[PDB]
Amino acid sequence: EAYLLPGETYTSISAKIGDVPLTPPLKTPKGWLAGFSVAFFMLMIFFVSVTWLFIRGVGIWGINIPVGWGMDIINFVWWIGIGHAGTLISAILLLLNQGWRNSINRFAEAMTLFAVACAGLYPILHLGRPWLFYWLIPYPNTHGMWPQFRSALAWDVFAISTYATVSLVFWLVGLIPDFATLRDRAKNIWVKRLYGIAALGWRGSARHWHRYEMASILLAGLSTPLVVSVHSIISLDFAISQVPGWQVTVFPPYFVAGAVFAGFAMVLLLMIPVRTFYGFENYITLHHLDVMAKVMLTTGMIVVYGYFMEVFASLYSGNEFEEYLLYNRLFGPSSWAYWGLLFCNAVAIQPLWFKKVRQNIPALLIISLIVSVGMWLERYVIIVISLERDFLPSSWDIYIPTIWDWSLYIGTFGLFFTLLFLFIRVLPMINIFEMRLFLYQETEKAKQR
Amino acid sequence: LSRLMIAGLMVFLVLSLVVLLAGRL
Amino acid sequence: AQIFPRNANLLSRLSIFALVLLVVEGILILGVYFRSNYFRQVNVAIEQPVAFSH
Amino acid sequence: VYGVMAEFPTPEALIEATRKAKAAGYTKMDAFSPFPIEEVIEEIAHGDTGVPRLVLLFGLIGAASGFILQYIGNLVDYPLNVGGRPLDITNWPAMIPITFESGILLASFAAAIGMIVLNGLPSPYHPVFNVPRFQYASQDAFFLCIEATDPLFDRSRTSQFLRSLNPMQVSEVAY
Amino acid sequence: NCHRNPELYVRPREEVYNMDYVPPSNQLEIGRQLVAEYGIMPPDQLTNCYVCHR
Amino acid sequence: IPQLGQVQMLGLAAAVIGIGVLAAGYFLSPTSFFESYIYGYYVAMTIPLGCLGFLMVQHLTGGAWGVTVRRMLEAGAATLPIMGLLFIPIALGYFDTYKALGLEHPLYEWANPEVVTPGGAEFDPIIAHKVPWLSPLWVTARIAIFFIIWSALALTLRAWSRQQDAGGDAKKLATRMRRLSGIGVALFVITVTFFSFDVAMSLDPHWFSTIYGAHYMANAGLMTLAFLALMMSRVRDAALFREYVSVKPIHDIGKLIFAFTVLWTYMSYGQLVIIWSGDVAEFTPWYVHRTQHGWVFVALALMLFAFALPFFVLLFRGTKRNLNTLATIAGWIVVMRFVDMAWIILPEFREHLWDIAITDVAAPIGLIGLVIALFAANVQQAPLLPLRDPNMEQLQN
Amino acid sequence: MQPEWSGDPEVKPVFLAVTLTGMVAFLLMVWLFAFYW
Ligand SMILES: CCCCCCCCCCCCCCC(=O)OC(COC(=O)CCCCCCCCCCCC(C)C)COC(=O)CCCCCCCCCCCC(C)C
Ligand SMILES: CCCCCCCCCCCCCCC(=O)OC[C@H](COP(=O)(O)OCCN)OC(=O)CCCCCCCCCCCCCC
Ligand SMILES: CCCCCCCCCCCCCCCC(=O)OC[C@H](COP(=O)(O)OCCN)OC(=O)CCCCCCCCCCCCC
Ligand code: HEC
Ligand SMILES: CCCCCCCc1cc(O)c2ccccc2[n+]1[O-]
Repeated sequence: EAYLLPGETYTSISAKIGDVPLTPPLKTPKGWLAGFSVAFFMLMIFFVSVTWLFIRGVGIWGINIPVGWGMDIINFVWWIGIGHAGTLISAILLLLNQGWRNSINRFAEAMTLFAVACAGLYPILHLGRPWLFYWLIPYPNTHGMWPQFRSALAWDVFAISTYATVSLVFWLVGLIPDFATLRDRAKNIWVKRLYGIAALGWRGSARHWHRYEMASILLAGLSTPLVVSVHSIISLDFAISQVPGWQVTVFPPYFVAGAVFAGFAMVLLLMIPVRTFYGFENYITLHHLDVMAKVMLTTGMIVVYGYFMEVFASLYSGNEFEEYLLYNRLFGPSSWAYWGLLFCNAVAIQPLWFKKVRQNIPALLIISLIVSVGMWLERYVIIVISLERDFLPSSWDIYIPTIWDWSLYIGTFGLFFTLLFLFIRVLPMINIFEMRLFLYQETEKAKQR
Repeated sequence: LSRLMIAGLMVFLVLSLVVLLAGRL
Repeated sequence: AQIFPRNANLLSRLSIFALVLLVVEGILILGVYFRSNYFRQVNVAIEQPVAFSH
Repeated sequence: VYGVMAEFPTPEALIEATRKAKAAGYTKMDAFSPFPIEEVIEEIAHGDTGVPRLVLLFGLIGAASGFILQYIGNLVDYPLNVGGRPLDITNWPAMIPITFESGILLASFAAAIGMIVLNGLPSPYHPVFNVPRFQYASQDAFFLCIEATDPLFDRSRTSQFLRSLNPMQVSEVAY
Repeated sequence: NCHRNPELYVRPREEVYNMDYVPPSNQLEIGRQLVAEYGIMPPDQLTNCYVCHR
Repeated sequence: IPQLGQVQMLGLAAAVIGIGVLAAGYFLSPTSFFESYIYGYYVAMTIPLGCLGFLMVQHLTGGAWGVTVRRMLEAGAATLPIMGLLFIPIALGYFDTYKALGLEHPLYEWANPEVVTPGGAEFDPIIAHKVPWLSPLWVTARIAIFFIIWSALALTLRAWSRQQDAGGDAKKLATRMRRLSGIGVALFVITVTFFSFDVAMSLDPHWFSTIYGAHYMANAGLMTLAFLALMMSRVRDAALFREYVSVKPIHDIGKLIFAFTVLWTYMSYGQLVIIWSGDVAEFTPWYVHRTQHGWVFVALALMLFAFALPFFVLLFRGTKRNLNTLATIAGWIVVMRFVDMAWIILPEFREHLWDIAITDVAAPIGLIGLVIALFAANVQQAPLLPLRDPNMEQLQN
Repeated sequence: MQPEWSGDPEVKPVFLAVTLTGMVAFLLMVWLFAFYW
């Protein structure tokens, strides 16, 4: 297939992308209105859950003395791992010179920013004394105190702050000539200045385009090891511990693979309604869905290899705690998570080898939803089951989540979808430039035969 | 214009010294 | 030139400068308030029910 | 007064006009397009951008500051025994992540702010927007402006040369 | 500050209730002498958390 | 063809020298002959396994660098049956025929009946716990199955490429090797990880690591990428790369080398920080053995010359756009990979930095000379680039 | 290539203004966080 369907011009690309924003608010579609109403209702659920958490304590959740990390940390790793694929499309595909990033990178990087926004509250939300998140930051105080910096949560402070900041910076840099296009295409004189001050007078200059391309290349070549280091550090906040399910040394590439897996699951699950509800079949194509499912299949195979590595470590070790970790995962009180994980991450990916299933849209939607559920189950298996049964059998208990961490999860879903619907209202879903540049590159390829 | 930067820096410095003196008030 | 006036470049540069200075001034105001003698009750004659004279 | 620019319908005509203007000896010229033509930059903006030197400098500054902050804070300013871990350069693991993240942060700040400053982007009001057809310069229109800082510049002769390049429209752009 | 550098603030133990006592011109040599004389612990011991907090 | 013959006779001479010095050292220490041969095999397997791995990666993700180095990757990966034939000394080392070959106690710790059987002299219970998995019969069967998989995969990919060059549809005989590469990347990852396990980590069964094997994959990838840079610099005047190959495959190869130098130090540092921060005595003796008796100097040299020097000289655009500078950096990199596999494997035998013999440098140099000669003989049988390929348009840039 | 503002007489005044602002803010933060008490 092709990554750009024939019959497109630069002005047609500019009109077809920038006419979904810049419409008057009275002409807002009812589908957007219904989705934003659902997102705002779940954001009200988020506000109620956060207010009751701050009023009562972190004891409204199911966390206890052996399992001190529960659904809060599961949803933290889940939401922070959603953003890896958007950072991959924005940076690693720019490094690799892959032409399919040009129509998915804006929405995917916006999804990365909103997933990091949802996952950055989770440390502050689970913290137990939430107003002292700044004591983890190295800041000057009258005590002379410092963060330890040997723990992985200080690395998490630096990694999450750097990931959010550099992702927002690279997204705004990728938006600046789109801001120029919206400033040019606007009609009302007062919404010209809304995108004019964000475009900063871009002008499309070829001298400016050289520095822009160099800055985008260097930002991609800094954001690839940035995102690998961020997900390695989020692996390390279990892997530096002595917990038998957590002292596993393949966790940094395993967590990188799991984050890219869940990220492209969410990316496909949000491209497909955007592709079928906006006129983006020429831009987001069946080849785009095919290659995104191919990267899903590859990274899910790496996660299956990580499962095999953990099972091999448990069987190969003579260690009773590794043996009981495998036994507890297979036949424990929380073995439902491991068995559903095996079904949702191993059985459901063997259809993705097949070309017809890879090209099929509802099969891709079902597979992406199953992979998201199974990745939540993976983070449950990593955290909760390993914390449930530990070295001393007297300190064994079961983790039962309450209604309040589920309500907080539904609320962060609503916050993510509220931010996404605001993004698709006021900003283009796909990059106006670099897709007309993609059209020019495909025209040059056709001229070169 | 660098002169407006210098004037804004002077205003910021004067206001910050007033803030420090009010801290030691 | 189509939308923004002539002084928009100087206004935008001065806006970036004033935003950075405002962030620095806010951090400074927070630090001075948390170290101030009023907040820490330093060098203030705390009144007693008898006004005992050391 | 600022310069003379000409409008072109296709990037191939923009490439040909930028090649013909550079062959006539015109320097200090800029071309405006909705996307990087490249076949114009290699001619009118060839050289070092100045971004990667700043990126390398502030990445080194960030890595050095991220190591020095952890070293001073955990080892010099406040020597604390946590977990039996070393109190010297043997504690070089668990300094690499914050060192690397600080280096990445300041290098990406260098990339962004250095590009924005170095291309002179912080100039929303530009003389080039005085042309009423420059609104389409991000909506499939292509321009090539020969600035007044060129030595062999004349308001009539440059306009005649650009008209001899067979354009769509020549506009004498003002300040 | 005084738990890490007590020699700038230590005094003969017999000049503690004397409000007229001022430290001498040098004070560092006699501060080290009084720290060694009274067996004042190193800053690691004096900067331990459970010295103060509990 | 002249430069291919020059590197072929260079590898033949290096192989003759290495095998001669190794056979001279065998008569003075037949144990250390096989202990150095294990390290030489681990070094010399970094090239053909990495060639098969990037052959499948470039088949899945096409590129100008991929069609530039594709026939070199086929020639490197076609040497894997000869590597299967060369694994036989290690297998005879850990079989029951160790007594007839001068080696006094068997080559691996799980080949000892006194260790893996109860009532023996040593009877290590952890190694006796791994007695079915870490047995000579099971290990030989697993590594032979891995050789069969690698040989069938590489021979099928090379045969399909040669059929595409000779006669047939170029588009139809590209989807077949793309699908074979798609299943072969997963098979290659699990197969190379378990091969690296059973060859290197099975020396000391007291210590296990799950990022091992994939760290060996990054090591082998960096080794064969610098190998590709050196060979690409050697064949730059061959009347096939003068017309169709420009500086953009060189730039892509240098970017891949820089990226996998960063990836190798990532897979080393992740394991190091996990074992260092989680102070468990099941894992810390590895870094104790890799730090004590002068091995901390080799670890610091790996920090300084395998990461800090190529990271800084490969960060510049001009040093990877030039084949001479890329070849010099690639030679320094393959020297540092020799040092890295030394630091990984040789603490399991020598125990001291000053206990390194001349067999420990004779075995990898001679066996990589054999790899050089076999690769040159295989690339002399084919054109250097797939002219009748759909991805030939990527070379036009 | 040369930067955009190359040859402008305001470039070194604005660089001295930015560096003066940075050093004044740095010294003021150092005073507040180290020599204030
Ligand atoms: C255990 C710790 C490991 C340390 C990891 C260090 C990796 C950091 C690399 C950053 C990417 C910059 C490449 C720029 C670029 O795009 O290069 C261009 C050529 O253009 C240029 O001229 C270069 C532009 C400026 C470069 C200066 C960089 C500043 C210094 C970085 C600050 C870090 C600190 C620590 C000094 C073309 O080259 C490429 O595009 C190649 C990109 C390769 C990506 C590497 C992917 C590896 C992923 C693994 C990550 C490992 C974990 C541990 C981080
Ligand atoms: C995901 C976390 C790790 C990311 C590391 C990836 C490496 C990023 C930086 C390396 C850049 C490589 C140079 C650029 C390049 O050659 O790639 C683009 C290439 C060619 O594209 P054309 O220009 O020819 O045009 C084609 C479309 N018009 O496209 C490719 O073929 C991609 C190359 C594949 C990269 C293989 C990396 C795999 C990483 C494996 C990590 C090991 C895992 C161990 C468990
Ligand atoms: C010893 C050597 C190392 C071998 C490493 C093997 C293990 C690594 C996995 C292999 C990665 C290959 C990705 C293949 C996915 C794919 O098929 O996509 C192909 C795309 C585009 O291809 P198109 O358009 O359809 O056709 C081109 C041919 N005409 O190419 C790409 O570049 C996308 C690949 C992006 C890589 C992301 C996956 C990285 C895994 C993450 C985990 C890593 C842990 C650190
Ligand atoms: C210098 C004027 C000091 C200040 C300010 C504070 N402390 Fe102190 N402290 C000081 C000395 C000379 C010593 C003697 C201990 C020794 O071994 O010489 C101490 C010790 C204490 C202790 C005793 C605990 C122990 O010695 O194990 C306590 C509980 C203690 N200091 C508390 C304390 C607190 C809470 C302070 C802040 C208000 C404080 N000290 C300030 C000298 C000085
Ligand atoms: C200002 C940025 C700070 C926000 C991130 C805080 C870091 C942080 C703090 C915690 O207490 C954690 C506990 C479990 C898992 C991750 C954690 N992270 O990442």
